Amino acid sequence: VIIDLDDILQYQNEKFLQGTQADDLVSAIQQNANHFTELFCRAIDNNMPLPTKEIDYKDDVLDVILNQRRLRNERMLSDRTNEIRSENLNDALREVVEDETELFPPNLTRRYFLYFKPLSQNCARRYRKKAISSKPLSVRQIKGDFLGQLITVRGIITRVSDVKPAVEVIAYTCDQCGYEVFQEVNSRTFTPLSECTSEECSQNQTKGQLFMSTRASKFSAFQECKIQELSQQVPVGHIPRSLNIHVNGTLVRSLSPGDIVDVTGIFLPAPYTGFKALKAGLLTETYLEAQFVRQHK
Amino acid sequence: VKKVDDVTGEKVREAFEQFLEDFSGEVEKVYRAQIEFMKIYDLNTIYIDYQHLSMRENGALAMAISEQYYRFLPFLQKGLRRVVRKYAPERVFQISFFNLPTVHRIRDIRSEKIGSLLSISGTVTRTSEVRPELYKASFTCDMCRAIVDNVEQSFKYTEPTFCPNPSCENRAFWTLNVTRSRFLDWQKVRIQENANEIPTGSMPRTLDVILRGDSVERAKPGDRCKFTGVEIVVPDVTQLGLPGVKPSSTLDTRGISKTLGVRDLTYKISFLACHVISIGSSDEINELKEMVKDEHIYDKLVRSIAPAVFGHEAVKKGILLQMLGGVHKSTVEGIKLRGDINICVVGDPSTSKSQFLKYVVGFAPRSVYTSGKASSAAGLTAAVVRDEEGGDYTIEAGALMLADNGICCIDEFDKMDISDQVAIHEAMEQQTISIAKAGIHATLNARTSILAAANPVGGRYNRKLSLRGNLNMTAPIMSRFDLFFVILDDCNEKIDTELASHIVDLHMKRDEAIEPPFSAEQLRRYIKYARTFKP
Amino acid sequence: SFDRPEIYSAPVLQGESPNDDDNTEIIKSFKNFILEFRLDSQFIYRDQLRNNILVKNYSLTVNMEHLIGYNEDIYKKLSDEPSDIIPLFETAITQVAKRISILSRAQSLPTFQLILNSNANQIPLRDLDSEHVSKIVRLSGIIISTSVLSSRATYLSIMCRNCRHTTSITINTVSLPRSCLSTIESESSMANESNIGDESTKKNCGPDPYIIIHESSKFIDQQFLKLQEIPELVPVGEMPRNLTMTCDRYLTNKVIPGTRVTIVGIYSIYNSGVAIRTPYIKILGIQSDVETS
Amino acid sequence: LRIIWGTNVSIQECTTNFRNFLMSFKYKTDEELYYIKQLNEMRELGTSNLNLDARNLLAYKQTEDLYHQLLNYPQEVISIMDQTIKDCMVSLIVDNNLDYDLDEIETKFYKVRPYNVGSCKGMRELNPNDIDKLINLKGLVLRSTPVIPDMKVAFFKCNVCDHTMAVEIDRGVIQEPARCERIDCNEPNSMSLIHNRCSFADKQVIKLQETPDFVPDGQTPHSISLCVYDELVDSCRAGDRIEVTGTFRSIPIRANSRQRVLKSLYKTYVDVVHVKKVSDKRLDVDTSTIEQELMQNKVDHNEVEEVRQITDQDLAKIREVAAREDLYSLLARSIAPSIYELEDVKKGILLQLFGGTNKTFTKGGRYRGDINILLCGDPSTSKSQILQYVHKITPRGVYTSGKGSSAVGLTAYITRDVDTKQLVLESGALVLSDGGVCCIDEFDKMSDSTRSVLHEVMEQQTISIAKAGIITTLNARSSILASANPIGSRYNPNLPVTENIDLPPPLLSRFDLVYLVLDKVDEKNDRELAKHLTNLYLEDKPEHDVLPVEFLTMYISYAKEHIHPIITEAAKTELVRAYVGMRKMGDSDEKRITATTRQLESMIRLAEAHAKMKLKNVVELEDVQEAVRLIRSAIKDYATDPKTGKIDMNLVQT
Ligand SMILES: Nc1ncnc2c1ncn2[C@@H]1O[C@H](COP(=O)(O)OP(=O)(O)O)[C@@H](O)[C@H]1O
Ligand SMILES: [Mg+2]
Ligand SMILES: [Zn+2]
Ligand SMILES: [Zn+2]
Ligand SMILES: [Zn+2]
Ligand SMILES: [Zn+2]
Repeated sequence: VIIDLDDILQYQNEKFLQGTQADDLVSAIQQNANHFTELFCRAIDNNMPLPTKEIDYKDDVLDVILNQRRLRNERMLSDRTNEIRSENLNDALREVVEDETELFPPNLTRRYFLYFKPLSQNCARRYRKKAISSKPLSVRQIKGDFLGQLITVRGIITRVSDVKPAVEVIAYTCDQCGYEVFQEVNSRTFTPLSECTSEECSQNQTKGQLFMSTRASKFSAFQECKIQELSQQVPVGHIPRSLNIHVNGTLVRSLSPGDIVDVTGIFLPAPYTGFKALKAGLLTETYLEAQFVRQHK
Repeated sequence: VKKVDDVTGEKVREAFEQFLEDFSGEVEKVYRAQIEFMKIYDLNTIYIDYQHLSMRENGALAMAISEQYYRFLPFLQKGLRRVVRKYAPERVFQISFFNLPTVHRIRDIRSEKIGSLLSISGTVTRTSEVRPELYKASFTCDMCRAIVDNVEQSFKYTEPTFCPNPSCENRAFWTLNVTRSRFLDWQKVRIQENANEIPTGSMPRTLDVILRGDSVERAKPGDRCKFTGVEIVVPDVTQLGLPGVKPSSTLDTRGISKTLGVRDLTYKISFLACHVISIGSSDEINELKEMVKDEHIYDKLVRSIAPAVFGHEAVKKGILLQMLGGVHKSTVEGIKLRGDINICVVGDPSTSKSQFLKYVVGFAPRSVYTSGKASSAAGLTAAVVRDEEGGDYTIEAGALMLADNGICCIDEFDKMDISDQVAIHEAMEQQTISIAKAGIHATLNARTSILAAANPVGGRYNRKLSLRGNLNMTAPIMSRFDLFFVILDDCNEKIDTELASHIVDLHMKRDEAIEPPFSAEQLRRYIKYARTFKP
Repeated sequence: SFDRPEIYSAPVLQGESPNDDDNTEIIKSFKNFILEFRLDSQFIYRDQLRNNILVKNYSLTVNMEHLIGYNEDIYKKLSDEPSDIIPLFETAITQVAKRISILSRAQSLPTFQLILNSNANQIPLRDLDSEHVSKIVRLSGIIISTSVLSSRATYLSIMCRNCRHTTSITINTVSLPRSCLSTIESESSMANESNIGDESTKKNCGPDPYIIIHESSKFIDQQFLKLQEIPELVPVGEMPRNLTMTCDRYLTNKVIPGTRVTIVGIYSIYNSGVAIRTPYIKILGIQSDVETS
Repeated sequence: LRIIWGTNVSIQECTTNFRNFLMSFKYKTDEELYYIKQLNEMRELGTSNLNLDARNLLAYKQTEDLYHQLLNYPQEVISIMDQTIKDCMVSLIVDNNLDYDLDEIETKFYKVRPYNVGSCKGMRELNPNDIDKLINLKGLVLRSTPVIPDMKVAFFKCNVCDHTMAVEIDRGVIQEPARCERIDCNEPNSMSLIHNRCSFADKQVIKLQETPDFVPDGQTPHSISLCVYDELVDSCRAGDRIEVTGTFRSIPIRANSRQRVLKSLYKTYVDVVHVKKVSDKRLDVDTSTIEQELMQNKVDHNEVEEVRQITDQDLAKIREVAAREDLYSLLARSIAPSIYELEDVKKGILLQLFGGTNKTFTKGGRYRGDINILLCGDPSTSKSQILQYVHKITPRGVYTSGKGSSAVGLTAYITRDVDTKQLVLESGALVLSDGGVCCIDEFDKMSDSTRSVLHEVMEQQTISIAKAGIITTLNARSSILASANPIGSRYNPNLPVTENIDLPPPLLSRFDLVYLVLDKVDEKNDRELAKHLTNLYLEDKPEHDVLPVEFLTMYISYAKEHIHPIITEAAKTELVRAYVGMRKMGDSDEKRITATTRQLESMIRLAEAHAKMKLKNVVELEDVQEAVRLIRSAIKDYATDPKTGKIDMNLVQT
């Protein structure tokens, strides 16, 4: 899914011109892009329509698993509601039903990726705004104050890594209690679990041993690219510098060496990696997270 | 607390004892006589032919031992000890099997036979120094001063598991006493695939062989040996990073009251050998006398060298008299006078010089063949392998060191570099190589002979110029080649027809049209005998 | 600079066949007993639990004869291992009370307190001995002294005074952590950097670096009692025997000295010869005979 | 009815469909039941592996869904098929009362190997969502690690009562007992592990050089890692071209040996389930080189076949074709149909492919029928397309340029493995091409240092290495096909060939044949060639009495493998006479290629190759005469002046 900011700006201006109030979602997204991804994902999940085509033998195993998970969710919900009503102890019934039951979170049932694209100079000029996110910049000009923003970089690619699977959520299965345990990961390294964490094994005295299940895990297609300055941007008598870009999801394989491109991305920090002896405080390493690519040819 | 027992292990023990006491136109019994010999001569090992062990009890013992040698070895030791006590009055005893029905290749090993006795053949590449091995340790307890003795190790440093006296309940806290323990001699050897078993388009394999006790220092680098012994496994830390799932071990938490030691199981295959024999008098002194009493013996000898090549009697007479060398002299002032002979054969590529080199390398006892450009300074001379996994450095021999008191064949001699030319020069000057690397200094013997093949500098031997003008060698090395044989082409009809007839005879008839006066074994026997007269 | 990863689960399959003597099955059986047991065609325990929740008294009073009548196995298990079974029944009560309260609200609870009553034969105070240690006993006596109410913690919020790492503790001999937990707890990638600074000096908060924040903690009531044999039956020429009892929460301020009472409790010990220990009782139930109106 | 969680497979439905497909299927010999006779032949011969062509399932109506289920969920489907196959075998034996000895089959195992999975788009084109799917690859083997044992049953002992335990691995984990199971002895933490008493399996890792059909823009070669287990170990040798079918896998790797920390980014490899070592577009490996490997395969009971199968109908057709009298010219015309005329060049290429007879003297001594060829001529002729055809038709070989090579790179080297972090040896081009054809382009730009090594290989087909860590001699039994560009712009016919080519005259005498491709202007030949070339562009796809490539390869392979010509006296006399004649003719020097014994060897090899062609077993006068005529024609001595070594431009015939 591609969210364009020109559409948002048009929506805001349409709301304004006829009087009713509207907030500057454009500025908010521009300044804190990394936080709005989850808001958009949840808003979409609250509205996704039902499938109009049955699931056949020519469909993806991923979709098969997602459908199974959703049906299983519905099954536990209905079973719990029936059991609670049987006791003779509807909004309250529903609320206790959600409270007393476990589910598969929305992120393990989503099947799509979400990306943003910058504000066009033409649209900003027509609406009398300043499109910060679409002003090309060199790696020279990108300083610390730009961290956490959505920015556009103009450069020439020099190196691209192969596509490899990056893990986001690991899944284990407990034979003792039949539960599935999900462990998040957002670091360059992680540690595997050993003993169960489900409710039954937690309360019991004899706990089961977890095992790893690759198919149920949550993987991401990941590439890293190096971008370099153009000749005309380097000041007099200096050497061009570089920058690091990350590509995740369906945007991979879109960059090849020698390409002169404009890349839109969120600027994020990363932990320090130099020598200890030269560390003075909380130093950080930076990278760009890609959202949109535009070729010059 | 009675100890569980292996009825099959015992049964095989008594079966082995019955074999020892029973297996025997004068009849004789071999094993009792060998035990008497061992008592007489103060030895430690017994030699038990595998074949003799087969023709009893329908061979069930033979199999059981073969596929379960590891399990039953202690019971065999126990039976040997008991029979020795019965029929004769600390000693560590060893058994040695040999003469197995078949021999396997290093390329044909499999994990199915782990722990089984078998036989292998290969070429040795390296050997380490003999070092003592911890065999049966002694420990002192800490919370009490109790002493435990004779703790077996079984291929890894093992400690006592529980204090023997209930007065102290110590476990896993001990100190090793190096003053009243026993040790055994221990050596490591590296063997390589033999030349003619290497499959198409592949590089040779290598394998480790552990030698214990008196079998140590029986291998020699550069020889072909047959080993018989057990196949084992040892830990391997390097396998991390390979694809696949590597077994892990974790403790069972079920059934233990409540109110993390995980290990990895990667390994590599090794070989703990028990018998090693090199693989290449008697009535034949009669034939030796008969042949030496000949009168044209020299002519027959000369005719017998390199029968597959036509002519070149002078070159044959050189290859002979290079096989037999002079005598080394020592002067009172310490001056040493050489007794070796070196030969150079000069010719353009179209000639048949390389056949002489191939014949010599195929026939001579200690010989190594090498090409000018496919070698290196380290390949010649020697190298130092400092990464001896258990301790100090070791020396890996080179081409020159190989064939010591032998012959080295150098093809494409004219392409050798200045550095290796200097190395060969030093080898001829003094029979030594000086190694100085990684701060290690050493001197190694190279009492060798050199057979070199050289091409004219311009491709063709310009007969107008002199030998110095035709060759590319340096004056120092050139001065010490006492024989230069230049081979050239002469066009003549009878010679041409004879040569064509000979070649076609070889192709059509193959081995039939060779008929040399003497065979390889006879020639080797004669040379060995004649090499010890010192005229 | 990242946040902390999460962990969670969900049921999919059926594990091994449940065994009878496991905590989950014990809880299920206790819940069934609470919600089903009938006497005179009444749901006595469900009704009184509902009334207690309405009255804001988070306790349930149970009689052991009813339990032995309904089921014997769990009765024996409770009589033999009281310290292990009571928490299970307490959490079952809490689970049921959650549903009752949430339904009633439309139409933040603590752990409910179990109170036991009984009428089986008592044991004279002079016949307690080793065999009764850790079992459940019934006694009769006269109260002679009650101490003043004490204070104990049930939920503590603590902070490390050096690196300001915060955490919480819940009770239901707990001690504060001896060393800072921020090291073993690798919350975030940036936490690893924060755990080091100013060159080579390693981060060490010291021993006992934690302090309690009283503005955000919860406490309960505890009390001590003394019980002595009836003076009538004392042997001649010997002073009587007495014994110490501990009660808490809703069993405080129930009696006054001079009352003749029956007590249901646990025979336990503590350390205050070579291996001697001082016995005492944990109060589970009190029954008065009505004195000095 | 009852699916498996995460999948959509139903065990009952799948097994029923598989049994029905086995009991009813045919190619529509084509009307008879197919898998029934395969099963019967298998149970007759004792084999345990069934090679299933995954395309077959897509024809029958029922299994149109089992095909996709097999592609998507191989793990369950393979086991289901194995169980169904065993049940079918027992049913087949019992329902007809053949014989009552069925315990062996009821006890043994079976396996099914899919080998025709749909086309793949190359390894780099896959995505994370393709893990644990079935795919296939094409590549060239480079290296294979030695056999690695993998534990399957762990053996424990009690150090106080000698009680022994056996534990089975479970998904790669071993559950070590914490207490002795004996009632008398239940001491805690008494179990010890005896490594030598365990039972181990076999595992091997192979490095593959993938050669995808479709290559995107700016993409370079790479390597892949394959895991083989049990029987398949040692079934591949470096230099072989193979087609592999396996499952796509993933795994995390420990950051370091000390810790138990893992890396987020995963490592990918392949798990081999089937290997195909044969093709219809290329010859079959010369069985004279893999003698021991065949016996090893028979011992190991691995069912991989090295050479293709031949039917009685095919043999009859081969005999019929060999019976005719224009076979030689027919085959010559067949080789490289896209190349016009050059009849003698094509004949030489054919004879090279056929090769001579390999003698072997008991008591030591080797002779090989390899034939070396060098091409000289005008730069603009079709002397390079010949190299491509031979490279793509031969089983093994490497195509190299003179200036882009090195002495070490042609023989061997030592390199650090990036995974195991140790040093391992690797093979050069000349060793990789063992048993095949090595193509060298621009042989006259190669340095003297580089050219030095070719002498030994062309002399005795071996290479001797004395380098750090290795001292040994390797086989290099490969033929040489080389091309060269004459000095300057055009081959001047007013100078001797030695003054035209930039090679030492002595080196030329080693080659068996030397070809001079001269370009002469003639209207008829120009018209013919121009029409031939222009015809190819008449329609968007090719449509050009020529045998098909499959039949040609089948014939050549059969001839190479099944016959061995021998020489006779009538041939010997002619050989001697012709060699003496050559030595005499031409007897002031460096005007021609001086005759030597290599020429007599060339006659022997070429006569043997001609006799081997046309399915004979005795070399004779016709073969000898043809060989001598071809040798003379290659250098076209008929148009040469035997006094000055010049060419008469008007005598050569196009
Ligand atoms: N006899 C022929 N048959 C078919 N094509 C030919 C012939 N002679 C020349 N050609 C054409 O001319 C070109 C020959 O160039 P090429 O063979 O690459 O040069 P080289 O002499 O280096 O091999 C090819 O494109 C080919 O199509
Ligand atoms: Mg070309
Ligand atoms: Zn669990
Ligand atoms: Zn002790
Ligand atoms: Zn702290
Ligand atoms: Zn035991």
